[PDB]
Amino acid sequence: QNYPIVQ
Amino acid sequence: PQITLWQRPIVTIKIGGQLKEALLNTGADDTVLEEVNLPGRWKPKLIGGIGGFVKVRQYDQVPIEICGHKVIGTVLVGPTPANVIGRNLMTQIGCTLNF
Amino acid sequence: PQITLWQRPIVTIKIGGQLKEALLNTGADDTVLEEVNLPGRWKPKLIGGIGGFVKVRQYDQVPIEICGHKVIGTVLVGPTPANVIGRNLMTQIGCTLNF
Repeated sequence: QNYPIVQ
Repeated sequence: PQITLWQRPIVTIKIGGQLKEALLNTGADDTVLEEVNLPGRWKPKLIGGIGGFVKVRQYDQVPIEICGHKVIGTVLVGPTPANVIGRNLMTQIGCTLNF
Repeated sequence: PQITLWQRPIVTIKIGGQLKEALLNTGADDTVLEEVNLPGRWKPKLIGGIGGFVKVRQYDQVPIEICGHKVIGTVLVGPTPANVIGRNLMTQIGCTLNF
């Protein structure tokens, strides 16, 4: 899997 | 510790009286964990944003132990495909990227 | 360098004769970059898996420079919300998590 993240 | 990245950087954490595992994720701004029951106040927060938003419960100033390091930070609680330690808590434990 | 995590760990990269920026992302297995035109062979690859899959072009053994370190690794090319350097290339540059 591949996992950047911003709300 | 010094953690190489040949495998996923999964570590043990202690949160809300439970032992869990979570991924040290430098691509994530925030920490998101599922099936933890935290005491004390929370507010809803919308996260993600692709395909819609996901609503989680935001708990501030949560004591958490991450790979032996007892720190405090915001923890978002809700459904997540993988438990994630985000930058917000990696800063607390003094975690850096080094090369 | 030693990179603290108070901000997003965005670094300069050189790929396909272009200068770009990408996020050092320990939560990502693979490296995904948008708007690069790589020479040589590729095959389609399905990635993600939430809401459906996204199809990208997989190029193997691509020379890439990441924050001054000239390495080789697989680069997936396709639209991505942010350019991402995954573990596959962080291992190549000798990048570790340290605390």
